[PDB]
Amino acid sequence: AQNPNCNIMIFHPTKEEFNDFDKYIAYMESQGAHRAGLAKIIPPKEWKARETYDNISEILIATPLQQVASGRAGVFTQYHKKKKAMTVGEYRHLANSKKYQTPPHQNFEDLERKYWKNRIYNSPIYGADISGSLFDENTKQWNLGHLGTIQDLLEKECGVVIEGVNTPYLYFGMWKTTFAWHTEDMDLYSINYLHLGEPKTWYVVPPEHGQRLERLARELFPGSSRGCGAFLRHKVALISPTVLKENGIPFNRITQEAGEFMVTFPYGYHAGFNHGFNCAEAINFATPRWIDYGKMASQCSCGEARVTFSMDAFVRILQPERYDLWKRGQD
Ligand SMILES: O=C(O)CNC(=O)C(=O)O
Ligand SMILES: [Mg+2]
Ligand code: NI
Ligand SMILES: [Zn+2]
Repeated sequence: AQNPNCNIMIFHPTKEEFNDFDKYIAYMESQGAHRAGLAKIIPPKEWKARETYDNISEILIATPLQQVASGRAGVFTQYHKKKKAMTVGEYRHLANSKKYQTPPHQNFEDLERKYWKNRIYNSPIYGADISGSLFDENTKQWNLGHLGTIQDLLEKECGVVIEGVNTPYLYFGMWKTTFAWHTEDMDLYSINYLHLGEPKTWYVVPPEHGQRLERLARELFPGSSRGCGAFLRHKVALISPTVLKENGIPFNRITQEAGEFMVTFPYGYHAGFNHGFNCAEAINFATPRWIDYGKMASQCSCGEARVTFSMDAFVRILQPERYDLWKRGQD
C-alpha cells in the first residue's frame, strides 16, 4: 500500500503532466496521496493563473463575515456575523489596519503558536464564499472555472442525468480568518488555489481515521452533538493541534503559499487559518472513486447546514432513503 503513514504529499508536475487534470489526480492517488486527505500541487514554472492581480479591487464582498469565537483557546466554535458590503480594495485596507494585521513573528511556526494562543480573543472578517473566478479564460491548464462538472461525472458513472451546476468560489482572508473542521458536501473532493497574498495553514485527518475525529468532536461539543448527528456539517467547530495530539487523533499540517494548489480528498476532514490578506479560489469536483463516498456521506437534517441547489440531486440519486428527511432540513 502506497503512503501507509498517510503523509501529506507534494507534487511538482511538468507542463506536459499539467495538461490532463483527471489523469494527474489519478496519478497522485496511485502514489497514495489520498491517504493523507490533502495534497499540495506546485504548478510548473511556465504556468500562470492570469497575467496580473492589479485590477481586482473592485470585486464586491456583499456579505463579509465577522468570525466571533466562543469556548477555550484550543476548543471553540465560531459564528458568523454579517457585516455591511465592501469592495476587495476596502477589505484589503481593513486587513492591513493596525486592528487586523498580522503581528510580528519569526516564522510560520511562531505565527501558528500565536494563532492558537490568541485566536479566540479577536473577531477577524472573512470575505468567504463569493461566486466567481480569477482564472484568465485563456488559462487552459488547471483552470478551476473549466473543470468537468460533478453532474457530468455522476452521469458518466451511473447513467443518470441530473439538474445542477458546479461553479467556483472566491475567499478573501485576513490574519486569523478561520475555516472550521469539515469534509466537503457529499464528501466530494475540493481543489483550492491561493491566487495571491499571505499563506494559508491547513490541518487534515486521514480519511481512514475520520470517525476518530467525529468521536472526539462529540465529546468536546456535547450539546451540539445532541442537536445533530452530523454537526460538523455546520462548519463551526475548531479543535487545535495540541488537543488533537492529547487525544491521539491522527493528523497532519502544511502551509500553502501563493501560487500553489491544494486538493482535499473524499472524507478528508480539514481546518485552517489565513496568515494575512489573501485571496483563494476553490471548487468541488468528483472522480469515479468518489461515488462510494458520496453514497455513504453523512448528512445534517437539523436544518443548520443549509447548502446549494445542486446537492439535492446528489442526495436524491445516491442516498434515496435519506432524501425525505434531509430535504425537510433544507425546507
Ligand atoms: O479556504 C478556505 O477558507 C476554506 N477552503 C476549503 O475548505 C477547501 O478549499 O476545501
Ligand atoms: Mg475589480
Ligand atoms: Ni473544504
Ligand atoms: Zn445539523
